[PDB]
Amino acid sequence: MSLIDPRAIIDPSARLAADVQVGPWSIVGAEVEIGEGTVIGPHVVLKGPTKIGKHNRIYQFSSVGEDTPDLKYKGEPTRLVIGDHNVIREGVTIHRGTVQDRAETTIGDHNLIMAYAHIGHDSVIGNHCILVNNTALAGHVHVDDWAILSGYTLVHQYCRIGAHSFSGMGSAIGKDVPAYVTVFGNPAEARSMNFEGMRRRGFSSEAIHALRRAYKVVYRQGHTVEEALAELAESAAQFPEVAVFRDSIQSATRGITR
Amino acid sequence: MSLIDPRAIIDPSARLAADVQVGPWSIVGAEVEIGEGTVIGPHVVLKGPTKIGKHNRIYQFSSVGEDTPDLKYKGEPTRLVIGDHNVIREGVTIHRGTVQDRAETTIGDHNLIMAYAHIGHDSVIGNHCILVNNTALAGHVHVDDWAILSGYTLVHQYCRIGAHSFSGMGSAIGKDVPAYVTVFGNPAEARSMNFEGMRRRGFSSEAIHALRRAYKVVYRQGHTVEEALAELAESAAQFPEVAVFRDSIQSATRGITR
Amino acid sequence: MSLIDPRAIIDPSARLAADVQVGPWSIVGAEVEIGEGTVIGPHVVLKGPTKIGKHNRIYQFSSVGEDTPDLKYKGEPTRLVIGDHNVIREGVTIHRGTVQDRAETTIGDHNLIMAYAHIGHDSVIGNHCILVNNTALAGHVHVDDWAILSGYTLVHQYCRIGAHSFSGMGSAIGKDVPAYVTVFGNPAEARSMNFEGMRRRGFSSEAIHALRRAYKVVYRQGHTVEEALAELAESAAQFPEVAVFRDSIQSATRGITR
Ligand SMILES: Nc1nnc(CN(Cc2ccc(=O)[nH]c2)C(=O)CSc2ccccc2Cl)o1
Ligand SMILES: Nc1nnc(CN(Cc2ccc(=O)[nH]c2)C(=O)CSc2ccccc2Cl)o1
Ligand SMILES: Nc1nnc(CN(Cc2ccc(=O)[nH]c2)C(=O)CSc2ccccc2Cl)o1
Ligand SMILES: [Cl-]
Ligand SMILES: [Cl-]
Ligand SMILES: [Cl-]
Ligand SMILES: [Cl-]
Ligand SMILES: [Cl-]
Ligand SMILES: [Cl-]
Ligand SMILES: [Cl-]
Ligand SMILES: [Cl-]
Ligand SMILES: [Cl-]
Ligand SMILES: [Cl-]
Ligand SMILES: [Cl-]
Repeated sequence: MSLIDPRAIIDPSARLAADVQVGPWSIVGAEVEIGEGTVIGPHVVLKGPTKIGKHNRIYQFSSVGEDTPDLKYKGEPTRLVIGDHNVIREGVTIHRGTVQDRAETTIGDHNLIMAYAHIGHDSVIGNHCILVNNTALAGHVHVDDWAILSGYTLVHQYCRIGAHSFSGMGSAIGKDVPAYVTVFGNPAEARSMNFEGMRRRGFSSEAIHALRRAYKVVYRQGHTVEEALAELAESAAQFPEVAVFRDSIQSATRGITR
Repeated sequence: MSLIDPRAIIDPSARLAADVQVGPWSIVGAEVEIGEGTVIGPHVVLKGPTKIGKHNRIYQFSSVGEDTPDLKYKGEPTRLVIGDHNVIREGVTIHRGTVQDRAETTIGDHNLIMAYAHIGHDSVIGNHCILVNNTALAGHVHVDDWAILSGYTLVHQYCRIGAHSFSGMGSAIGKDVPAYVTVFGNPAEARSMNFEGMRRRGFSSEAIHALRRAYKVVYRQGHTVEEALAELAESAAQFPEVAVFRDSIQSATRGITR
Repeated sequence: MSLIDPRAIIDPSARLAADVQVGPWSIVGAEVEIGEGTVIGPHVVLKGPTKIGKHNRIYQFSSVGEDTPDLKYKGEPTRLVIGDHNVIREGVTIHRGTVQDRAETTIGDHNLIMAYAHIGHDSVIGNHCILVNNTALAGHVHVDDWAILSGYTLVHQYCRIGAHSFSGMGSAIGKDVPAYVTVFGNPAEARSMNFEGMRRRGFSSEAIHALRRAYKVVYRQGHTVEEALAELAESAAQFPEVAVFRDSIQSATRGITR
């Protein structure tokens, strides 16, 4: 069942651990590195400089490590990096960084990126994230761990999707989504916290209730942004889980000297 | 002159009626059955167990019969079934069922499914439906006959699109769409009935007027849901066409004992 | 370092200037003409009658010059035309015209059409336009020069996107967008003029201020449409830039005899 299909193209410069597979008609461009036990499906296109970790499954029609088309980037020799145990479904596009930001697009471990999703220049994904069909990260988007972006979720240049956060389908996210928050619609608004994926992480009930309290503070008490960050302080010493939520909201607003 | 391109891959286990064609670089995975007079374009990917009926036209970059990525499904050996005279345009994805629901994703006859559309695990399509570009059925979605989903229509797990119904472009359907109803926007709201595709079916004028009356009852009289189902009763004996509309609304709301 | 890959398929009827390149597994259907210095990536599909100008870059999974699926078109032998210095990113679909309108889909010069974008039957694109990821022109859409459609912008049959206009991401454009106007959301509303791409064109400050005045007139003074066209008259003699804006608004409303 013999590993690297002969109908596939591998650059001499590319370099692949022993038990990597490549389906037919797939291209492994120059400067592409593929870690142990990874599988490249048929009709894939890898371009470098790109570093793909161990035990990844990448499917057909996927164009992983292409240049961003954005005119900003004029071909400077930037990187893409993918961790281990990731799944990249049919037709996904992942673009390498631009020198303008950190010169690298980056994906962690255990992520599920479903069909026709896009991950633009300089975006950065943590672990156990799910990007559903046609989710699109315009560029320099940071997605912290466990986040779930429902189908056709759109995320504007530079937004931070905090951890365990959740976008509903057709969400149009123009600004940061705090840890644990559920957001919906065009343009994205906050609704609740994601109690779902909190029970899934086996959070204590005190921690859940405390996170509801925390939501209520920010949003439904109309404190200012600053006013609420202040309130949470207590809540956040008490519960590392809340801490995260305060910390998300923190480094979204620095504001100016009024 | 030559039917099945030599550059295409056909599993020994696959089985294809005499005058089937397959374009180059297309893969017909194991357990894939293709009925009389069907045409598979170039760069297609079929995976099984999948049964494709007669006189279908499937285009390039289409991944028909892949497993749903949803973690729910752990590889149990489920099915896809496609009827006759269907068209599947460029880049369509169709996923086979999960044992959790009916273990089968199902498509009827005479359907037009346009480019980059998605038909998730366990979805079920009738006949003469049109799914326009990038329409997406999250899973277990039933689309009854003649329905038209305009481009980039999104349909949440388990929703029923009643017959002759119509979604506008970028519709975000979170709940059932009754027979004949036009819905628009994010989130989808009702606007009118689809008089268009009623004239197309050559409905009697009494039947059209009766269907307007019926709409008005449900929606624009603010009867309850139950209250309206009651009203329609008369309307629905009188006109098989209305009957359908009542029947759609019926088995969307069972409610609980208050 | 010999230009047309041997694993690619070229119709004898197709015709390609000397220094054209074609990547592997790409098909150049009959009646396809490709101008000097153009590059066709791997796994592309060209179909004709199609005329592609000079120095274009077309990427993988792109299906350029296929028939529109719309049932309106019954195979009449219509055309696609693409100018020079265009970029067509991964997975783009471009459909040839229908005899019903002008029998031709048309693209000018220096345009950037990003991944998974769609350009339906009879649409018409000027120069230096950017269509971002998954932008979709349903059909007979005219996009005048310098226009920018942010990602997942949807444009209903027959709309005119005036020059330097700008749609935000997930915009759902059901009606004309005047020159220079910024529109956002579902359904698209007007917000501002696109001062951005005005500074980019090096417009005089008088011209910018005059264009703000002009916006204010149409929209924020609630003159009628006709009433405002009247006002602009002066503004529009004075400034060719305004002229454009009046002219966009003009041939969107002919109205009827009341
Ligand atoms: N609101 C809501 N609740 N459950 C869901 C499912 N889901 C998100 C999801 C979560 C986990 C997972 O594995 N897949 C999808 C979606 O994005 C629904 S929309 C969708 C799903 C699959 C394919 C394409 C689309 Cl548009 O949506
Ligand atoms: N408002 C409205 N009424 N009819 C239309 C056309 N249509 C629906 C349609 C009708 C017939 C058919 O054969 N295909 C699509 C659309 O989906 C419009 S949006 C669209 C069309 C083609 C590709 C992609 C998109 Cl976003 O738009
Ligand atoms: N409001 C706003 N202003 N600029 C933007 C960014 N932009 C447009 C853009 C403009 C020029 C260019 O070369 N690339 C992107 C977008 O399409 C944002 S959404 C996006 C971008 C790239 C891929 C996919 C998506 Cl959804 O959004
Ligand atoms: Cl709440
Ligand atoms: Cl409380
Ligand atoms: Cl009505
Ligand atoms: Cl009446
Ligand atoms: Cl009324
Ligand atoms: Cl020029
Ligand atoms: Cl110019
Ligand atoms: Cl440009
Ligand atoms: Cl014209
Ligand atoms: Cl002034
Ligand atoms: Cl004002």
